[PDB]
Amino acid sequence: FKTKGVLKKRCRDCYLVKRRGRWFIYCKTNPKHKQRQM
Amino acid sequence: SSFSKAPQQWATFARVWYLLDGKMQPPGKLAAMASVKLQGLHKPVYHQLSDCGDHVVIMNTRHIAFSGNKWEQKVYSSHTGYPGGFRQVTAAQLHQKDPVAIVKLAIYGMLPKNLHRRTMMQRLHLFPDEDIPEDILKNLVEELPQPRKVPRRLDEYTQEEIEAFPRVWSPPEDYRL
Amino acid sequence: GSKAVTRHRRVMHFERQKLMAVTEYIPPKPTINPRCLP
Amino acid sequence: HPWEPGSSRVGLIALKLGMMPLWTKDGQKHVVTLLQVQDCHVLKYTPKENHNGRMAALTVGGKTVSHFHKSASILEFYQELGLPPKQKVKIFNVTENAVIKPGTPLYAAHFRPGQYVDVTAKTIGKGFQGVMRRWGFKGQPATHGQTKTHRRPGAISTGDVARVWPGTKMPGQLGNIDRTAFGLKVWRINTKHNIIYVNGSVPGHKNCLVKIKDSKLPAYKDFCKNLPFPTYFPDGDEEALPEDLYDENVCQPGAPSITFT
Amino acid sequence: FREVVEILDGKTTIIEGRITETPQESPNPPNPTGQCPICRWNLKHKYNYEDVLLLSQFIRPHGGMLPRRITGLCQEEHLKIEECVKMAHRAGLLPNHRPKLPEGFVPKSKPRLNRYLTRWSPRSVKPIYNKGHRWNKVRMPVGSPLLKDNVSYSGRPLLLYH
Amino acid sequence: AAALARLGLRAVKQVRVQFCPFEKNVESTRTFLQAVSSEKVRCTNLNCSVIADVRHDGSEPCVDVLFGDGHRLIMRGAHLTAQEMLTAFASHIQARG
RNA sequence: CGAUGUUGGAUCAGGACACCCAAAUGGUGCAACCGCUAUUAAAGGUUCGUUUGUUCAACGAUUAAAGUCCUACGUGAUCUGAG
RNA sequence: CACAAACGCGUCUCAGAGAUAAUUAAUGAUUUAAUCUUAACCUAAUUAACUCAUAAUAAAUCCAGCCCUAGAACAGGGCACA
Ligand SMILES: [Mg+2]
Ligand SMILES: [Mg+2]
Ligand SMILES: [Mg+2]
Ligand SMILES: [Mg+2]
Ligand SMILES: [Mg+2]
Ligand SMILES: [Mg+2]
Ligand SMILES: [Mg+2]
Ligand SMILES: [Mg+2]
Ligand SMILES: [Mg+2]
Ligand SMILES: [Mg+2]
Ligand SMILES: [Mg+2]
Ligand SMILES: [Mg+2]
Ligand SMILES: [Mg+2]
Ligand SMILES: [Mg+2]
Ligand SMILES: [Mg+2]
Ligand SMILES: [Mg+2]
Ligand SMILES: [Mg+2]
Ligand SMILES: [Mg+2]
Ligand SMILES: [Mg+2]
Ligand SMILES: [Mg+2]
Ligand SMILES: [Mg+2]
Ligand SMILES: [Zn+2]
Ligand SMILES: [Zn+2]
Repeated sequence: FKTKGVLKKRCRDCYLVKRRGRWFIYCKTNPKHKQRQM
Repeated sequence: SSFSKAPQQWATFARVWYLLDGKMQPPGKLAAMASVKLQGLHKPVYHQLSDCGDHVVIMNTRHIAFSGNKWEQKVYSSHTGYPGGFRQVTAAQLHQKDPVAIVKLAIYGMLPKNLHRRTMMQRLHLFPDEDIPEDILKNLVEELPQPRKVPRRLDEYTQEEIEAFPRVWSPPEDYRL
Repeated sequence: GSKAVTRHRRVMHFERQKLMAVTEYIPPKPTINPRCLP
Repeated sequence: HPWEPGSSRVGLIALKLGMMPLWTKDGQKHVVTLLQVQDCHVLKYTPKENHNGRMAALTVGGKTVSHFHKSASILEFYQELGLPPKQKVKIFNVTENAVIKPGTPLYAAHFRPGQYVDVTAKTIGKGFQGVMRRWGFKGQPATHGQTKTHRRPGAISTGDVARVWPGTKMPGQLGNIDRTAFGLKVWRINTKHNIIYVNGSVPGHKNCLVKIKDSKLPAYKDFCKNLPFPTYFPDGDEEALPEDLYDENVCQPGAPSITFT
Repeated sequence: FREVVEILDGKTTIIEGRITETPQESPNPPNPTGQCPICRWNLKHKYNYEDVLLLSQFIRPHGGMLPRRITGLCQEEHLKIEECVKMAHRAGLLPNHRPKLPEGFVPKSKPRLNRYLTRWSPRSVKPIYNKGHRWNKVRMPVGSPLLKDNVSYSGRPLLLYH
Repeated sequence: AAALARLGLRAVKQVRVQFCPFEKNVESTRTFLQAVSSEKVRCTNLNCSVIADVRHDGSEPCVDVLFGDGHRLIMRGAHLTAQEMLTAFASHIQARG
């Protein structure tokens, strides 16, 4: 996970989800694409 | 109008006991009227140096309600005075611990900040549910109207009222629920 | 005192703030929304 | 009543005698405290709702004292009881199935060897003490040119705060005050003189009174089921106890004189 | 309203659709030319989170919102109704629209805190420890800004933050 | 049709689809047919046959699927939606097999 | 400026968290052991010596670790006076 | 350790439950698939704090003298055996 100010999908497999009052990027194929909006 | 002097004066400055139901009410709106009655600002004879202020009995305090997310956001802070004795507590926690706390702090916050505040806090009586010492029950003159109108849930409505309100849209018979 | 032009956005004299707040754009509001019209 | 799982017994009031060595079959040496129960009676009973709203409260008396030097109120209290006045009186929280009748004697056999107890007393009064003995501050060095500072607390606070905080450790009274030793094993019981041999050291000066109960430490919680419970009654069994009761790890005053093999 | 039934008989499973009776739109709407369901009943800017009789008409027996193209709501009003339904759920209205789970009714939790007009979800909100002074103040949201166009009889605008 | 390919249809014996083209309600069953008949699902196992029964009069569309659990899953699409049939098919025929 | 006595130590430490250790996790060019990163967490810890007046710094030996800082570069009506 | 004591370099003891953040999951709508949900309902797994069980204290008013393992003073414990 990386906390970022701007979220963007790094591949076609990333999906974008709102949890715990934040936005997130989860990716099943490349876990390295995980992002948490600050 | 014709009374002797002593009983006249006694009647005028008489203390009165009000009852206030708290179920589903915001602690603030409760505390507003509680405050007014406590200071005796509802009496045309009011003055700051006259002791006039009335007893207020608030009940069902446990069932108090909080608009918005305040249960989560609002924090009550206090400090024991010892280093590292600073304590912040979410309203939910405080209320979970001591049912009377929330409404009490609100009322204590809305009274004037002088010394009389400590006295008129002694004329406040807070009960978490409705169990009241019969002693205090026998003092009650009247019950103040609750400051928030409580909306009924869906199961509270009579079938008459349910059928009296229009079906707004017509669902397709194919669609599944 | 600060130069007329500056980097940091320069707090206005209060009266000027009032002036700005009064003169804000007000969009015309139709009596009926064109969408809920036929 | 029979023993329920979450139940708690009465305690005792004993007299700290002194200390003694004692050995265990593994060869190790322990030191024990002798606590003698002198005259112990339950005095009054406060029911559950009248006290904590949780547990009942028994009141227990310590050793006998002179009539003459107590107070009228107290003398009346014992008068209506029928005991002579007790020196020390303490209160025990008790589950309502454990209650006894005021005016009942309590003996040392109330605790069986191997068990854990808690002992409470006033610690040895060391009086008004400095900051080194009371707290354990280092002092300042003795010799290298320090002037009149060798013991003093040093700086007592911050510059900005401009006051000194309420917690601050400072010279003051040390020791006459109540503490509790926990998790003490009881090794031996002398039934003739009513003496409990506890493990380690118990707070108080020798010959002071002391308050014993079962250990409230979590590990030992349910240990009560094997114990004489409401309490011990030398009357009821109609069979005497041995002079002494021992734990199974204890080398006795006469014995094989251990040989490893 | 179409129920789907499933039966297990002797290592053969039967799944079949079955149609029940759907209640119909009430006979005489006030603004028949009106496009959207809310609007032809003149309910625009009138219903609040508090009006359940209206809200329960769009949702599922298990409590979730009905999709828009089925209902036919103007997009804006759909969003409004959704907000209101969330708020109403949280307020402890519509107790019968939850899913039924025979085990979980038994394990009590601390009695439900009474709340109303709650914009966020209780689990998602950090306690505000720092408040802040008069000039920079952290305000606590109440109700939703989607409703800021409701008709005000007092004339003062609704207070959305305290 | 993609969710069936991922799920390894090889646990199935015989799949037939009986429907009546001139009825108004048969679109769902047809969608199911074209989802099972696709090359992915068809090539997951060659031991499975897919039969299309086409009648005018039968008037009731149906889907019957046998598999090696000794199981027979019969779903009658009438008022059933395509992806409801496919989801039922998936959770039924995968979890068992 | 009709005085707000100044470096480093000593003593006692109050606080922040931008975490050095202890706890819970995400990512790895993460096989394992090590690591490198990132999130959350401040209740408790954070060594002894040789030389320098020294803070830094070098070096010896260790540690679970030998944190970064604020407090009139905390603390001289408590000490020191090497500078 | 030349007072009967004080003392360390010596001896003894030291704890349950709830609560959470990040992060993982289960059911499932808006968006009849999905989806841990600033959607509901029940939910699970989960740091430290922090609360709390529990423990401690807890007899209103005899007190001249004298003694004290109690104490600066004031207080406090003893003074019927023997
Ligand atoms: Mg200028
Ligand atoms: Mg002393
Ligand atoms: Mg020294
Ligand atoms: Mg000198
Ligand atoms: Mg000098
Ligand atoms: Mg000297
Ligand atoms: Mg100050
Ligand atoms: Mg000067
Ligand atoms: Mg001056
Ligand atoms: Mg510190
Ligand atoms: Mg941090
Ligand atoms: Mg670590
Ligand atoms: Mg620290
Ligand atoms: Mg500086
Ligand atoms: Mg300085
Ligand atoms: Mg200095
Ligand atoms: Mg100074
Ligand atoms: Mg679904
Ligand atoms: Mg999944
Ligand atoms: Mg407590
Ligand atoms: Mg006395
Ligand atoms: Zn990706
Ligand atoms: Zn509309």
